[PDB]
Amino acid sequence: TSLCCKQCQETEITTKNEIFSLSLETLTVYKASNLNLIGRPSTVHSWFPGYAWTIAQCKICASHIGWKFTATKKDMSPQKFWGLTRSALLP
Ligand SMILES: O=C1CC[C@H](N2C(=O)c3ccccc3C2=O)C(=O)N1
Ligand SMILES: [Zn+2]
Repeated sequence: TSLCCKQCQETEITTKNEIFSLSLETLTVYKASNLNLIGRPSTVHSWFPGYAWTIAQCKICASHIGWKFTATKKDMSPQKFWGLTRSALLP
């Protein structure tokens, strides 16, 4: 169930336990680890209306794994989640 950065191999980014389905490839998970955020949130072209995105890269190898999505309104659930490019992860 560990999902690790495919590039550096050793760095766990999330687990299968964290996977969920947002009502509307890209894996969406409630929680992730060992990612650094680059820049500030943007709503431009957001794949999840009502959320803004921030680039998220592996803390070890700087590979771009996906994005942190943050809610633009307080009344939403989850207030944030991660959308991760499946091919960037092992398994
Ligand atoms: O929700 C998202 C995440 C970011 C993603 N995105 C990209 O992957 C990209 C590549 C090049 C130029 C502009 C973009 C962009 O907005 C995108 O289109 N929407
Ligand atoms: Zn890595």
